[PDB]
Amino acid sequence: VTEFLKPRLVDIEQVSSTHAKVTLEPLERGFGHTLGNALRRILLSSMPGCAVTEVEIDGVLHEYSTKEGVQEDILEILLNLKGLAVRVQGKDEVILTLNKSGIGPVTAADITHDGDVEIVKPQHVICHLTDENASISMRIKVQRGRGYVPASTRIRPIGRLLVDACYSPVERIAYNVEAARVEQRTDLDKLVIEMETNGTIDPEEAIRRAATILAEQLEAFVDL
Amino acid sequence: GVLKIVKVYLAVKRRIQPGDKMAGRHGNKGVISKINPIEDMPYDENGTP
Repeated sequence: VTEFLKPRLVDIEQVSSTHAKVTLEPLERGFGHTLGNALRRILLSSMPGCAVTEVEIDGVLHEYSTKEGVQEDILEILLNLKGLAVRVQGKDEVILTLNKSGIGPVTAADITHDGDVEIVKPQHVICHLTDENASISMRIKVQRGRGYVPASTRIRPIGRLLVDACYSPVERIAYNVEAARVEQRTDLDKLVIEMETNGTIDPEEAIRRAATILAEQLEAFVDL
Repeated sequence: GVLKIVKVYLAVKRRIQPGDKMAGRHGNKGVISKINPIEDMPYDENGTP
């Protein structure tokens, strides 16, 4: 009585490439739901992600035109690009370059990747070149952000196209509380966080990030 | 009376605001009223809000 068991991370099971499960144990009664809900809100709310912001195609002036050789318009290219998954190690703002010529799909794998930038899904499609001598060269801009940022509300030449940012690795978070079996005790819980990210964020890192943000923002109540 | 006319075409992307009027197919019109962050919406036990 008047003393509480402290939680811990028991195992980070990686069920698939982008689907993960985290187990927290033990938890006193009445904390299962509290921590589950707090962590769900934090994780869905603010995780630092990376996303494409500006595109600069060679022979296009604005996104509403079309280019000869490609199948889709420029709008669909921007849309497909908006969902690109990529991680950057050190730099907070990087520039990738894509060059392609010849018939076929243009996967993300054709990006001239640098040493640090890493593409997570090298089979993601971008466009279909339908001519033996139709080429596309573009310069993608990737930034680091913390949520949603529409093109309108941010803050030069006529060659830049602006896409909307969606910096958020997590996509769906669920959780379950279930009784566990410590050496001997009743009403001792165990929390299971099921996570479905887009592949750009390591689970344990994400959960530690949520814990630290919550705690260091809760610090404003002690010694008020 | 006119010497020359110049026409310019603007393209705009009206996105969505609290105030638009979206409706179903069975005459259940309604004025959208707020844009809640995803973490506040009801979610079933599977996790899909």
